[PDB]
Amino acid sequence: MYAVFQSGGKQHRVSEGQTVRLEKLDIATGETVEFAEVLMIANGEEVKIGVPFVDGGVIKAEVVAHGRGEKVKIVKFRRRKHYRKQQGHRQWFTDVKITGISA
Amino acid sequence: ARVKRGVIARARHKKILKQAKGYYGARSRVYRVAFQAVIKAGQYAYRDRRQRKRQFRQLWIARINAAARQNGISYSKFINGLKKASVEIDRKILADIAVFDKVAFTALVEKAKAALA
Amino acid sequence: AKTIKITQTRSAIGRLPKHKATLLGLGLRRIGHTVEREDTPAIRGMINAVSFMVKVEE
Amino acid sequence: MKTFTAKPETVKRDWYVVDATGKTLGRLATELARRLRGKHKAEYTPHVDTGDYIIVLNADKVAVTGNKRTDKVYYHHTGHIGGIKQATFEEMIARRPERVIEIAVKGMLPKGPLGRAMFRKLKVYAGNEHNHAAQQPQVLDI
Amino acid sequence: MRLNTLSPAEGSKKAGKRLGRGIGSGLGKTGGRGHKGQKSRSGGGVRR
RNA sequence: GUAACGGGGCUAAACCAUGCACCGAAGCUGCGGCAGCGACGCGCGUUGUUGGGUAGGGGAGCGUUCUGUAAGCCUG
Ligand SMILES: [Mg+2]
Ligand SMILES: [Mg+2]
Ligand SMILES: [Mg+2]
Ligand SMILES: [Mg+2]
Ligand SMILES: [Mg+2]
Ligand SMILES: [Mg+2]
Ligand SMILES: [Mg+2]
Ligand SMILES: [Mg+2]
Ligand SMILES: [Mg+2]
Ligand SMILES: [Mg+2]
Ligand SMILES: [Mg+2]
Ligand SMILES: [Mg+2]
Ligand SMILES: [Mg+2]
Ligand SMILES: [Mg+2]
Ligand SMILES: [Mg+2]
Ligand SMILES: [Mg+2]
Ligand SMILES: [Mg+2]
Ligand SMILES: [Mg+2]
Ligand SMILES: [Mg+2]
Ligand SMILES: [Mg+2]
Ligand SMILES: [Mg+2]
Ligand SMILES: [Mg+2]
Ligand SMILES: [Mg+2]
Ligand SMILES: [Mg+2]
Ligand SMILES: [Mg+2]
Ligand SMILES: [Mg+2]
Ligand SMILES: [Mg+2]
Ligand SMILES: [Mg+2]
Ligand SMILES: [Mg+2]
Ligand SMILES: [Mg+2]
Ligand SMILES: [Mg+2]
Repeated sequence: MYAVFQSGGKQHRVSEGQTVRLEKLDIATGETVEFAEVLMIANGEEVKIGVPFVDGGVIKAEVVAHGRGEKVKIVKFRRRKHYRKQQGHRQWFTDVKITGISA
Repeated sequence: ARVKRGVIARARHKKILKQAKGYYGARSRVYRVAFQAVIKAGQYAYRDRRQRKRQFRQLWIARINAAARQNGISYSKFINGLKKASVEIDRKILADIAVFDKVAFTALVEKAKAALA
Repeated sequence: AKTIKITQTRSAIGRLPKHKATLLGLGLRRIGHTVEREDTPAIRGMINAVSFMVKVEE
Repeated sequence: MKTFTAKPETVKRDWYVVDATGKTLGRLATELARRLRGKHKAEYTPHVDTGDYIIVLNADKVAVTGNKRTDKVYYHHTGHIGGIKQATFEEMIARRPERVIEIAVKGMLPKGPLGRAMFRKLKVYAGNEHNHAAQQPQVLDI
Repeated sequence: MRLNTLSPAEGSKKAGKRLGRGIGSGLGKTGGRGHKGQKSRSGGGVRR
């Protein structure tokens, strides 16, 4: 049993009990978040396709952590033209655990 | 006030020679050759963060084509008919279902065929 | 009174310097940008000047 | 959740047999290269070989339209100065008809170590018999 | 007030220019002089 | 050395006309982060907009040696 939802401009296919990393959500680090749009729910040969959303489908999760990702480096170079530049980046995320999915 | 460059210059070179590990020959041993290698590796990485988003959409599409022709339809008619039925699933999720749930993918192909009849 | 929709559909790179001044007099800034101007003969005459890169919805 | 990739120690392959009697040379050779590569499967992976084995029978009865039977020409160089050779389509059918099917397919495949291994799965015969009955090939209507 | 607690007023101690110390400074290489003239040489220029 | 379709090959997989689909960029949209300028309300908030760059002009910083604070502080 899995379900598909949209969060952060992206779409995810999750199953009950999984840990999924998303873009940052401004919610404290201990409580429940509800995803009330579900694109499709499949439960072993019974499939519910939403047009565009499944009627009354809810996914329940629970935030686990906040943090920053791994660092990347940006390098810009122009040969024979006396130009150089460098920069670093580190991106925020949010971790949730899928608790219950039901139509 | 005479200043000596010995201690600072050594640390400034060790930093570059550490990013060149695994390079062939003088590219991991000699500062002059290794400095150019590290700069070129950073140019490629910037360019290849854009191409990653292209090479993966190209692979999802070529994988939805093969699964749809097993069901009697082409990629272009499958994408056109899913938009007329108001389905909003993207290419990344579709290529996942095509491999792991062959029966759920057939339920989408029937959905897209009815919207074209 | 009554107003019209104006949208920009093409780029401004390589245009005559007098075509760029007409876009600034309407307020269009990029491809897909939409503005809200009122219907007068003076506004219409500067839509006609750049009609090849502009779309109107009355 | 990264995208699925196929593994060479796990891919399942099949055996097929096709005969090329009265079939256009270039429209037959396009379907052959599509299945030697694996593009007909939902598990296609560009760096892994996921195709099938194919037997091609009756290679000398293939067809070409127009005046290609006498006007199509095959060139190659021997590596010595002035060593440019040539032969016509009907000349090569009389000398070794197998090379005609294989030259067409090989040009439609990728170039490299993986493209070369794809070619090794093709078996072409000029007649109507083959000695691969223990692999149990099944009939494909390309 | 202590010998390690007095600081000057703001805007009175601007730092000077240093020429030819890399790309990031904005004054490296030619040092603000341009290319290949009489005015780019050492001691170069014309009288009043 | 084929060598005046990039190649295989094509009797359409060529050309003309009409139509509906889809692919395709660092363009546009979605989500997260940073900074410059301008307005309006009490440094802060809201709102609008901008951020490719050689010669060259403006602003802000890192680290090295030596003097005071220091007969202080750290250290077998
Ligand atoms: Mg000294
Ligand atoms: Mg070493
Ligand atoms: Mg893109
Ligand atoms: Mg591909
Ligand atoms: Mg355009
Ligand atoms: Mg310009
Ligand atoms: Mg035009
Ligand atoms: Mg993968
Ligand atoms: Mg992969
Ligand atoms: Mg020919
Ligand atoms: Mg290539
Ligand atoms: Mg001053
Ligand atoms: Mg400069
Ligand atoms: Mg210079
Ligand atoms: Mg000169
Ligand atoms: Mg000069
Ligand atoms: Mg002199
Ligand atoms: Mg004088
Ligand atoms: Mg010759
Ligand atoms: Mg071409
Ligand atoms: Mg269309
Ligand atoms: Mg393209
Ligand atoms: Mg942009
Ligand atoms: Mg656009
Ligand atoms: Mg934003
Ligand atoms: Mg700039
Ligand atoms: Mg110049
Ligand atoms: Mg600074
Ligand atoms: Mg400091
Ligand atoms: Mg001292
Ligand atoms: Mg000191």
